Amino acid sequence: TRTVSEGVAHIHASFNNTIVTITDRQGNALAWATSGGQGFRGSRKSTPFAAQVAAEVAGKAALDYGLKNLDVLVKGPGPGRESAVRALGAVGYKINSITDVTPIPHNGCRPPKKRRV
Amino acid sequence: PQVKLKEGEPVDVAIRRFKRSCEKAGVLADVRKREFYEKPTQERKRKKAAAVKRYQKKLARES
Amino acid sequence: MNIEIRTDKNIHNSERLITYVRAELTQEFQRHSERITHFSVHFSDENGDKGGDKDIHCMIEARPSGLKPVAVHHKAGNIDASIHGAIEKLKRSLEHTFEKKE
Amino acid sequence: IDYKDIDTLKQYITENGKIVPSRITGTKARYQRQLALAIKQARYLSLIPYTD
Amino acid sequence: PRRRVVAAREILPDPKFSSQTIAKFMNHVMQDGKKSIAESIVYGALERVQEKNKVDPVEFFETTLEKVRPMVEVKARRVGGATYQVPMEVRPSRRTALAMRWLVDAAAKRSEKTMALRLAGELLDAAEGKGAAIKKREDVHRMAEANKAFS
RNA sequence: AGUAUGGGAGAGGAUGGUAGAAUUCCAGGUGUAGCGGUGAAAUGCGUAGAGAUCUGGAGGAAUACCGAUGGCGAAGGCAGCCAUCUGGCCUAAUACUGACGCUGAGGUACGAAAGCAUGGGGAGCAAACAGGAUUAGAUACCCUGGUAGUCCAUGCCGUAAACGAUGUCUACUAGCCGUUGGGGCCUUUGAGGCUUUAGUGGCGCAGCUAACGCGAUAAGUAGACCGCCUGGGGAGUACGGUC
Ligand SMILES: [Mg+2]
Ligand SMILES: [Mg+2]
Ligand SMILES: [Mg+2]
Ligand SMILES: [Mg+2]
Ligand SMILES: [Mg+2]
Ligand SMILES: [Mg+2]
Ligand SMILES: [Mg+2]
Ligand SMILES: [Mg+2]
Ligand SMILES: [Mg+2]
Ligand SMILES: [Mg+2]
Ligand SMILES: [Mg+2]
Repeated sequence: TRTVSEGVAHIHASFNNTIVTITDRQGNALAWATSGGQGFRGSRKSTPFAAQVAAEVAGKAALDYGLKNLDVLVKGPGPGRESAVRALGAVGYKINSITDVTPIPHNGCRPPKKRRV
Repeated sequence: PQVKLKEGEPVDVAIRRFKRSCEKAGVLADVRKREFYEKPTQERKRKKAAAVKRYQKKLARES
Repeated sequence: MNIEIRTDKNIHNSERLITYVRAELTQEFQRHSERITHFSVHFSDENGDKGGDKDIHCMIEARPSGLKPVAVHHKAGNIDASIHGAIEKLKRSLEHTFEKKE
Repeated sequence: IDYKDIDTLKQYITENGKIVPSRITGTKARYQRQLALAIKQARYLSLIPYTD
Repeated sequence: PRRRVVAAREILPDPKFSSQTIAKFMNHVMQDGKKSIAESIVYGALERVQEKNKVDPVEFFETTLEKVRPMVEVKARRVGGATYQVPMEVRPSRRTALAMRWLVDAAAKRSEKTMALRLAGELLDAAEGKGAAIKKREDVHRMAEANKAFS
């Protein structure tokens, strides 16, 4: 229903999973997709292939409003950081810019303990 | 980061530039450290080992 | 697992010994079951017709389903002692191999 | 060094806002300490950003 | 092997059709070095299939072979104590070899009186699109498609 | 050995205030299927609206980058920023006291972390404990939760591989290359090159050592004082006594 000219991409990449969320400005969400959601269960859930598949589906779903410009915000480590953004352009979008949003504590809370695997 | 794409900038080249900028910044490396808690003894041991390695590299350089 | 036990002329063998060896060996190694398909034990007396502290040699060789056959030897003064030593050594060897291969 | 010499202070700050090491700046240790103190004071007074 | 690069041998073309592909197929059919019976079987099958529809036997054979050739396969990779079946592309020689082997095995498992008849039936079935070799091609595509995620 | 006067560096100590990042919890906007975790799973969370994303509040704890064979402290040990109180150290000249020194049985003070008593606080982490996995078995390793504790105030406890495994003080004995805080000299192109001193490092002659190795920061050559050892176990144990 609502038509938005511009959008924002949020790519939350982790070792286990990757999530892509297409929103408008001010944070209201338009569409979202996840590697596990697009099949690819298990160790393959972290593969960059699932990342670009999820990016494709999410971008195609969000293309209904017809927004032609968006800015990418990438969070966290893990595969898909580049595959998802490549898929964003492949879908037909025009990315204004790409920026990083990784949270870096300034020596705050104590991390968990080692894994003696 | 805040890399702005040029009018003729390819998306792949923009991604490459973003990767280079992130690598120079080193923000990604800091995240991996916060996964675990490093005890002070281990931290000091690693720092002294790194210092010894740097000095050895220097000596090899002017030698 | 099929059991094939053999002795030499010095040792002297009997079907009673066959039954006892089969029973004891199966009882000890019952845990592995399907992991292992064949046992062959062999008994000798080395300097036959004389004596000594060991003077008897027991061997057991086992085929594990999958990995290659594995063998164990022991020397002792009596048949029972030789069998017990060989059983202990086999148990240790199989435990080590299975822990290694996980 | 002074927290008011914002241009000189910014000469030693990366885009992220982090303090550049003495190794690659080429400054003395004595100069580096005062530089860091002035940078922290300017950060507190908001003359220069903490991050980004 | 750990060294060297063994070169491939040359298969002479068949007498009737002068086709190296048909000669290789005869070699797949052959058992115990009975190549004369192999040629008899293959040529009887080719005549039988030609009877159904009037086309070049060589063209029919190569078309069915292309129909039955594979696209993608996985090769088991043992890392971290897991199978990790990884899809990969395969060389044309392997493509042709698996296609021929599947055709011959499917014919062998068919249920006609003679090897020539059941080989001809398998060729017709592969041309139509429903056969055991077609099913193995479908299964390999299905599995390499399920595991596409890994490189 | 010490005193008075000028300067210098410093995470030395105690008290109070304050800044941003991040985590957790709580409300609301958009939105509809997964999230999370692993070698693979499972437990767990979510169609009673989870996850992602934006906004607004609550509280706790620690201070990214600078940061370094860097610095300070008798040792233990000390890391944002500002103010108050406070100890030691380095460096220069002049002026003073005239051996006022070193060590030190007993004794006495300080003394990581865990633990204890009383009263507060509790975000994250996590002994015990519960579940899920692996395993022949799992009383563990791995995953999901989680109490004491970790934090604050006042006391007790007297222990560590509390380690350069190397007691303190003093004098002498090739050289070469770093770095930190001062002092001096000369060139200058606004920065450099040489010297002395107090720390902290890498090599190395002689000398020493069973060997490895030490080597002006000695494990070398000498002097003063203290502590300590006499084959491996039983054993830092029992008994008595002190706390
Ligand atoms: Mg003999
Ligand atoms: Mg003999
Ligand atoms: Mg004294
Ligand atoms: Mg004393
Ligand atoms: Mg736990
Ligand atoms: Mg206090
Ligand atoms: Mg006390
Ligand atoms: Mg002691
Ligand atoms: Mg210590
Ligand atoms: Mg000691
Ligand atoms: Mg006692």
